[PDB]
Amino acid sequence: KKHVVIIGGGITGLAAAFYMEKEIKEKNLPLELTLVEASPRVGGKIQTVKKDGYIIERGPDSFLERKKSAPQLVKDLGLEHLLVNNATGQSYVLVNRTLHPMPKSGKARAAMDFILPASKTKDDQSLGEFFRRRVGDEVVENLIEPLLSGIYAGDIDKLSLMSTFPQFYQFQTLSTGLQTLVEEIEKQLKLTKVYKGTKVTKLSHSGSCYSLELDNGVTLDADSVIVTAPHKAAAGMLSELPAISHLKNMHSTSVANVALGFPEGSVQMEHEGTGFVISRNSDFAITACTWTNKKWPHAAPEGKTLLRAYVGKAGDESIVDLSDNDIINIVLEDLKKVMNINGEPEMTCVTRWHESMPQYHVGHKQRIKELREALASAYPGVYMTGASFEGVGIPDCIDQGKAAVSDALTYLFS
Ligand SMILES: Cc1cc2nc3c(=O)[nH]c(=O)nc-3n(C[C@H](O)[C@H](O)[C@H](O)COP(=O)(O)OP(=O)(O)OC[C@H]3O[C@@H](n4cnc5c(N)ncnc54)[C@H](O)[C@@H]3O)c2cc1C
Ligand SMILES: O=C(O)c1cc(Oc2ccc(C(F)(F)F)cc2Cl)ccc1[N+](=O)[O-]
Repeated sequence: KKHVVIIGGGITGLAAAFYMEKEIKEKNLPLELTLVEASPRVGGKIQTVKKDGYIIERGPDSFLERKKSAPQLVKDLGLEHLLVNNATGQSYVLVNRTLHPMPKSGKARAAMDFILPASKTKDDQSLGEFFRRRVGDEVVENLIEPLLSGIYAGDIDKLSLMSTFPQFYQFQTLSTGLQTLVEEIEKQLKLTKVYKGTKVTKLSHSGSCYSLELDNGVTLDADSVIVTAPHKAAAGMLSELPAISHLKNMHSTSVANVALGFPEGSVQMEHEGTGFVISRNSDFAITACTWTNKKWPHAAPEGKTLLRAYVGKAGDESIVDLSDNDIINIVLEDLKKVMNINGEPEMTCVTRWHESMPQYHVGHKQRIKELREALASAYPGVYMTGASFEGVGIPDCIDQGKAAVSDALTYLFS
């Protein structure tokens, strides 16, 4: 009876754990699997807290619906009876002192192919280099750059074209809170020995088995290992492997998320839409601001207005250290500059993410390939995936974990 240990209890490890069991009980494989999680809870980046009839997503808000792996899991986990799409609306981009809106199918699918031709060279390059090469700087700075930074929390002059938009070579959630998706999995796991509050500190080789040194001192044995912990932790369990250097040299920008609850002192700004992002040249502290209510009404109790502001950006990310006070102050200080805030926030929830935004820079795919290959020839049966490899989005993480299950089995049986 072969053993497989999954390291990391976020969505990737959980996804791997869930589809691993589904496989062990459909081919009746002599496999016994266990999952180790460092923190006392499972779900990692996915955290949903409730306060005063509110539902605030400290981190992962929702997920792209077109990515099957995500809603698909929801079904298998039996939870479609909670899926709620986002309530569309207009968005804006605060340039200097003005809320401009985005511009006004077939004409769009074609305007893009004209504006953004496919890549000439086959060498990786930065998103900034790619755009700046075919559109004016002003455009990149005031429109493209603000958006991209908003969904990668990175520096576009560093981010890889190949790893973020390989194609150059509408959202769902759970009315109960994304965190339920995580809890639902933990409960439906039967053959998996889920150990929390324990961290793997070293990956090694015994005789015919792999040896996993734990926090406490216990040592587990395994024939196959799926590592889903973030680049820093992972690179630590295999510091000797030369290619692991790619993993430990990665960067994860720090960012802050601030939820705000208002009875009505909100008094809409000039315009009225889902939210907006701030352009580089704008000397603002906040990065973006979304009206949670408008998009996800089920978040805030009727009569209440729930806002969400993001802070911290690649480069100047020191704002994440200041106290809730300093943050919640800086947010309103800036927030008030484009809307009237009569009164004070009834509810306030700050939440920091120190190095939680994995950054894929130019050459990311090549380096990841080398690592996979190095691991294939020196550590057969060991696999590393997750937001640090190919895709930070929840859907992407789910299959990365699915692919891991696939590989591990092939190696073990097939
Ligand atoms: C603030 C924030 C907002 C986000 N918003 C969105 C969004 O709106 N939409 C979207 O699609 N994505 C969003 N994301 C991204 C998404 O949450 C991640 O891509 C995804 O959760 C990564 O999952 P993972 O399982 O690979 O890793 P993680 O969730 O990081 O989990 C890895 C696990 O490894 C454990 N671990 C680490 N070291 C050890 C050790 N030594 N031993 C045992 N366990 C260990 C950790 O405790 C952790 O639970 C957001 C992320 C953040 C931080
Ligand atoms: O950086 C992320 O982890 C993160 C990814 C998202 O996933 C997408 C964002 C934008 C798009 C786009 F641009 F194609 F619409 C697709 C996806 Cl899957 C959304 C939001 C965030 N975020 O940090 O706020």
